[PDB]
Amino acid sequence: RVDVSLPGASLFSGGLHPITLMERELVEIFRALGYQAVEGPEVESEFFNFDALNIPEHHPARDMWDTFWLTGEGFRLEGPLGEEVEGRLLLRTHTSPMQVRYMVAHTPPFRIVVPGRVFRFEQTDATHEAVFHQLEGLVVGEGIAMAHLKGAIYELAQALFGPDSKVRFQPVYFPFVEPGAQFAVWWPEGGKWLELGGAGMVHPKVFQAVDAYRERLGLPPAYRGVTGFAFGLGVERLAMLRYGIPDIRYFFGGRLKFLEQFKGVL
Amino acid sequence: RVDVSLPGASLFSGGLHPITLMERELVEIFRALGYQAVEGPEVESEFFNFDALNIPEHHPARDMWDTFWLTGEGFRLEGPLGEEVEGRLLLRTHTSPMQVRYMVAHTPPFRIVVPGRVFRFEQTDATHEAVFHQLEGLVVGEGIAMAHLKGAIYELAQALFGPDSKVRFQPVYFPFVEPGAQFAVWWPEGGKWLELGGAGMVHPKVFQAVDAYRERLGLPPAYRGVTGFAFGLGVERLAMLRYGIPDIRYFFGGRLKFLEQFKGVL
Ligand SMILES: N[C@@H](Cc1ccc(Cl)cc1)C(=O)O
Ligand SMILES: N[C@@H](Cc1ccc(Cl)cc1)C(=O)O
Repeated sequence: RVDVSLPGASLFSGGLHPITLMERELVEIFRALGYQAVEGPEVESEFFNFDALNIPEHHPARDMWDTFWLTGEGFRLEGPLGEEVEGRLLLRTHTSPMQVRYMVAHTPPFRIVVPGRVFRFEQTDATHEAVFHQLEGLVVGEGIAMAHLKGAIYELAQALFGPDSKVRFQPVYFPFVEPGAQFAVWWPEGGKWLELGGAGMVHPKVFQAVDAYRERLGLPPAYRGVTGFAFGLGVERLAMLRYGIPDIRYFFGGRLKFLEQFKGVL
Repeated sequence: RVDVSLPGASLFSGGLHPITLMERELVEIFRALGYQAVEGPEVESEFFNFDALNIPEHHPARDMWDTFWLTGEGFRLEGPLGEEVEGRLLLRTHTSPMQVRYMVAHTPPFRIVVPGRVFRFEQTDATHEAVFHQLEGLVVGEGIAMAHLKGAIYELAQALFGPDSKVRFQPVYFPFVEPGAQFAVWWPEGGKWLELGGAGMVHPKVFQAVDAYRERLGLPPAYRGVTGFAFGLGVERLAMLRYGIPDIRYFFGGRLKFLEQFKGVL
């Protein structure tokens, strides 16, 4: 005889962070489309974070990213081909620099998605962080057109919001793409357009930067006769909409009563 | 003071079965190519396992599968659209019947991969089982050609054996495909051609079977103007080659000293 309705050994039950779940789902969505996930370093060179992406200093466009500038020596920032690069250190303001690193280290055609923690000097409120996550996308190859960028996002939406979802593209500006664009997806439930991220056809100058850096490293040009599209989307804003989180500050808050709430989710 | 090199609480450490790992890897390989995994029932109707696939009785081709015939009443075998079908019960001799079930329940274009336990009345030796696993593939859609079947397998190989791998196709016979084929992949390490599975362009009569069954269920024809390819490969033979298992009988042997050996693997 035993009271079988009696509690059992208190073995701990784990869980994954909301961002991990969201990032995972996103990565799966694109894996099904032939994209592979790779990461980049959080501490970057001004060259990779800005210059290589067609974003020079004193440029009005560089104001789109409030940079955290770093200092200190003894630190070894390593480049794409493992080599020891230089440049003013800073915390990457977006995952974009990674599409330059990847391109100098591989050859087209290819599909990549790169998730990552990004940093920006900004005031932390209920829907704004200085430390958040993005998910970049980059598909390069001969004959790649903007019709493909639009199809990718269409697929992203369907996968994220169902058959009654739909995408919308509006021209927007980014120094690393041309044509450039911002896209929104239709959220049937909340019944409204969510501005998800920006995108566009990789910029001529970005390809040139890649090949120039390649030469300097002894590699042969690989992006002379190919085109490609890239995109980037904020993760928290989407995780919040999706998991119904009211305050973006929770993610990095570390509160268990909060985190524990996502054990179930997948 | 504590002897920190002293054993800790003996919390149990789990593990996954070799077939699960192999099946998983296979499913991932194809997910990246846009395939989605679905399953079918182990107990089947002669109609789905044979007739629907262009394999009639007393046919010399039906001898390619030694069937386990079942008996007993009260059992409810459910069809594709959840309805209660009939026919002589048997243990499926391959996963193929599932490509008929899926097709009457959905519309093209699409990509599916269906893993599954199959049964065949055969003598169990070191490299032969009566109970094993297959992985079917079926890609239907307007304009689908044999050039695509060949590309899929090419991708399968690369993903399974590296850049120095290569595929080979030879004409072979199957009542449910035409052209029909058998394919082998080059295994650089062991340096030899491994005959992996059969494939081919879905047979006209299979599409007709699907649409006929659809009508009988009130659904409209969906496979009149589309073509498609399918393939099927034995899982154990591949898991063995891959994990270096000497005896196929181990998988269903249930021996822990055996299973425990795969905890690490992924
Ligand atoms: N990473 C950019 C978003 C982006 C725009 C365009 C492209 Cl093509 C890719 C990403 C940002 O931080 O605003
Ligand atoms: N399922 C078949 C193998 C197969 C052959 C051809 C195709 Cl198209 C698909 C699968 C068998 O059990 O032998």
